[PDB]
Amino acid sequence: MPAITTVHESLPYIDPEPTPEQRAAAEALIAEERAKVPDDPYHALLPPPLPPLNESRHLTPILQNELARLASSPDPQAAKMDALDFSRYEAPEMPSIDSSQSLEETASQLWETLKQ
Amino acid sequence: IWNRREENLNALRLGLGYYDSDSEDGEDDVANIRATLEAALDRLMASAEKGNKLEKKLNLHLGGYKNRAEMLRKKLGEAHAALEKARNALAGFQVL
Amino acid sequence: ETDLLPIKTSRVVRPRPPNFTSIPSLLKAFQDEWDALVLETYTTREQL
Amino acid sequence: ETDLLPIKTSRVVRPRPPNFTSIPSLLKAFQDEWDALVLETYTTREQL
Amino acid sequence: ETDLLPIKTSRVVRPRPPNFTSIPSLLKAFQDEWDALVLETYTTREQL
Repeated sequence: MPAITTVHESLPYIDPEPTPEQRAAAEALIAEERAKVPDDPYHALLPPPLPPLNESRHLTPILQNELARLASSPDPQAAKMDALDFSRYEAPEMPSIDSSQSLEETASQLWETLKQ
Repeated sequence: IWNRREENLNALRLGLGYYDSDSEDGEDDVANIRATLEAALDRLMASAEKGNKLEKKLNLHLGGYKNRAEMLRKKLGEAHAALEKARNALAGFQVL
Repeated sequence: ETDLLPIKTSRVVRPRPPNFTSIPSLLKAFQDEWDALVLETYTTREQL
Repeated sequence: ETDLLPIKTSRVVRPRPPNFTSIPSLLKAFQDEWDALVLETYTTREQL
Repeated sequence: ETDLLPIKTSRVVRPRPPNFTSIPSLLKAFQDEWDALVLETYTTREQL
């Protein structure tokens, strides 16, 4: 909800709309006022700061590591995680067992191909 | 006895019906494993072809429903964003 | 324990897509959803 | 002798240790991670 | 409702391995567990 209690003497439904030159002059006056009065980082109007990754209780260490990895990528929107082993779900071709291959090694390769 | 059979002999070896107790030759076991692998590959190829045909038929049947659901979801997201913007505008208008 | 009232109704069933009918497809979709959730959380933090 | 009932064990399945590689344990961990990420995203959305 | 009674005890804390501290490693572990379970089910069917 809003917390601004400042009152400005403006009735835009009854008062005339400011001109673009008048709006530019008002913007210049506001800029001069902001140059004269320095900004206060500890102002009550500013909201509380966001807690860090370690300060957040809901953020897990795995989530913090993933967020750091996403931030380290130059394109976090285009950053993608590593895909799983899709070759394990692919079609297993017939293994080519050479004549110099051992019987135990050929049997193990055949068993692995049969399991796949 | 069954646990000892499944621990000494492999589970995949015990599952195959061509792994006999008297078949200690590696060549016969390798030939049986190759035949079983060829049969499994043929069965997997047939199952993959049938599943591909079924998936193509299902996609051709339900592509319109999927597109309608996607369009409705996009419209719902845009409406939620507009509702948040309108709520903020209403709060600001009340304060003003 | 007292102010929370559970709701006793039926369960909503999501329509299963034709593409999401395999375990590897489900795993790929879960990975994509997790990556999208992480990217959305990072973008929300940056926007905040 | 009456209110206490003993617990019997069946050896139909192999003894699986309660490690981090269990399917139900992985599902519970993924659900907890999703809940924590949802809570963090909800707090960030409220702040935003 | 009657013959099945729940057990009220403390939750057993599963020791999470240090490898399961990232989304991709946990996803690979879950995929390996699912593949092992599928292979075990297929082997059980063939043995039956």
